[PDB]
Amino acid sequence: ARTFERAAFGFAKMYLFCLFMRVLLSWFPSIDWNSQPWAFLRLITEPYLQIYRGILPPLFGQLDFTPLFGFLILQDVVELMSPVYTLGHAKDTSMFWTTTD
Amino acid sequence: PGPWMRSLKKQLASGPRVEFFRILFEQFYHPNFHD
Amino acid sequence: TLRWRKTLYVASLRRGFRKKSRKQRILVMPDGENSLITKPTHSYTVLGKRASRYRHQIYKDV
Amino acid sequence: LSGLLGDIGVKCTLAFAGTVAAGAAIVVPSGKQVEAASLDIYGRPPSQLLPNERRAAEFAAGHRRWKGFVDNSIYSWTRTLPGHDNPIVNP
Amino acid sequence: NVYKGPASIPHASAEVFGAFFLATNTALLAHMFPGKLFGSELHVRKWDPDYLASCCNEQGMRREALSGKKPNLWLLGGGPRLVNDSWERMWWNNLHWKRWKVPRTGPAFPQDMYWQ
Amino acid sequence: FGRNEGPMTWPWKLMCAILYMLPWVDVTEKTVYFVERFPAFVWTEYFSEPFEHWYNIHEYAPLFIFFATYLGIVRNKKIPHVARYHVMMGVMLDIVAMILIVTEENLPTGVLWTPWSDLFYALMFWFIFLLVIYCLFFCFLGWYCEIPLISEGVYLQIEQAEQLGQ
Ligand SMILES: CCCCCCCCCCCCCCCCCC(=O)OC[C@H](CO[C@@H]1O[C@H](CO)[C@H](O)[C@H](O)[C@H]1O)OC(=O)CCCCCCCCCCCCCCCCC
Ligand SMILES: CCCCCCCCCCCC
Ligand SMILES: CCCCCCCCCCCC
Ligand SMILES: CCCCCCCCCCCC
Ligand SMILES: CCCCCCCCCCCC
Repeated sequence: ARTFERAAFGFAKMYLFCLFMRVLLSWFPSIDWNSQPWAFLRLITEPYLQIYRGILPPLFGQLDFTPLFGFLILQDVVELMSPVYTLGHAKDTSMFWTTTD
Repeated sequence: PGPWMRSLKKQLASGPRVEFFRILFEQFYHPNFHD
Repeated sequence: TLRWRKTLYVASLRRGFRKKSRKQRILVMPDGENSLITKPTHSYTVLGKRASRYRHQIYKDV
Repeated sequence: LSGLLGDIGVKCTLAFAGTVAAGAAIVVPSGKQVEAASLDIYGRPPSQLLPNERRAAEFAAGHRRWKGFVDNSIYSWTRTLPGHDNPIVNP
Repeated sequence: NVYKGPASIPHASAEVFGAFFLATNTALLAHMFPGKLFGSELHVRKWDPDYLASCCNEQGMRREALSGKKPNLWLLGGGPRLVNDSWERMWWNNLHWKRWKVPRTGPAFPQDMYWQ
Repeated sequence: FGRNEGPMTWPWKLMCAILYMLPWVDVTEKTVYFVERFPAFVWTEYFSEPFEHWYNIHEYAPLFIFFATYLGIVRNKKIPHVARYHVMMGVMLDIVAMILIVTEENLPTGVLWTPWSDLFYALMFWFIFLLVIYCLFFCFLGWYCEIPLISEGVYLQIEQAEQLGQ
């Protein structure tokens, strides 16, 4: 079923975008998490980063890199599930028989 | 690391036969070709 | 012309020649004679080089 | 003011000015153009020379003075010591 | 509340940076489209230097001729050099000034718009 | 207080300029899409080649530079404040360039196969270029350049780097 893979990949990309937004918002401490957009974002992103908070402590106890590590791990995981041939120029198999492909 | 992830990915009607003409029709439409 | 395309770009032999010897193909499940010369049938597959060039031209046109 | 001397730029400018002053002191000719350079290179009085020729005569006199100074003052002192085994590039 | 450095060393605001950014982008956009800036365009100068020099020379020569003397022409870049080799070297300054006519006046970017 | 707050000298300015040259190396690939228009900036295509060679001699050089600057320079409170501020500003500009690269990597194919991408590429250079130039204009001068959404975070991070494990 192509629809299943399509929907799964779309959901994974949306979750990756949410994690990237959380990483970006970690730079600003003035934002209030009680406001509707930030509250919804943190409600969505709480458990996945909460797992890594327990798994990985801060390096020196003063700086936090947990959202970045979660984003990188999820990026690698979703990269694992990319389509075999993404078309663009990939499905043309480059030019002729090639060392690369 | 690169090799481990590559091996896992390789571990997992063909593409060029049907998908090449399917994706082009679905995404890049033109009446001179698809009408 | 050929002199222009050779000038543009030929190939990058990082792993050596990218074109290899040809492999004849024979029909498995069923000719005007002319049995003097056996014609090459290596290109009858879809995964070959000629089909790749044709798909490249079709993609460029589309 | 020592405050001016404290800055690196002022020191560099003063060093450049001193080098220029020493060079002008040791290479600028006086009366040797007509005496030696002009007659030797053109065989004419400097006044009759074209403006671009007088500069050439002055440059020739200055170069002769520079070579004389570098031979009679620096090279004699540094060559009184003979060739001290003359280290050479090994590779 | 945060330190923000000593007050003796001058600080630049954010408004100046925003103005610089917007000004650069607007300059590029105005240069790209000559005819869209309220029906007008953006000009670097008012009068070309050659035009001003020609007008001034014309007026000066008229005044000198009317006064009863042979008019003189003032050259942009400088006068001649007393040399006896070649003609280009003798008039090098004026030729150097005149050889930059196209770059001095015309703009480097394309005058019209392509792809739109 | 014991923190040094004197003016920055020339070697720190040179170091900060060399540090600022990093995002230019990161985004130098898309200079042609901008240079095709307004050729007067064509020199910007040929200026970063030695820096491209030196910063890319090893795959993990940027992380080593970041760790050597954040801990070795920004943490120290005996270095003048302006030098640390400029080092952190350069690091943050590099981070912004990395963010731009990451958001480039996920462009849809529809935008990829349209001229819009070219425009995007041009902007990816131009904006970054402006920032660097601006910072450089306030790097050779021992002044503070303030940029929205960045400078306040840099000011906080400077004092968070201090009293680290103390
Ligand atoms: C008879 C004398 C004539 C000499 C004329 C000298 C012209 C030099 C004037 C100074 C110009 C400054 C550029 C020097 C930067 C060195 C970088 C370098 O070499 O890159 C050399 C590169 C060229 O790079 C070369 O390009 C080649 C192209 O085929 C190849 O790729 C080579 O591999 C590559 O090395 O050029 C540049 O990147 C030029 C950058 C210019 C940046 C603008 C400067 C902005 C500030 C200007 C302010 C004025 C500066 C003072 C000017 C007055 C000076 C008296
Ligand atoms: C990429 C755009 C980010 C915008 C969200 C951050 C805005 C912070 C405003 C803080 C006001 C106190
Ligand atoms: C400002 C640097 C140069 C100043 C000194 C000039 C040296 C030549 C003087 C000749 C006098 C006869
Ligand atoms: C920095 C923003 C880049 C563009 C993000 C939006 C992409 C445009 C298409 C969205 C709807 C398909
Ligand atoms: C409708 C297609 C997308 C329009 C906007 C694409 C270009 C955005 C440039 C932003 C650069 C940071």
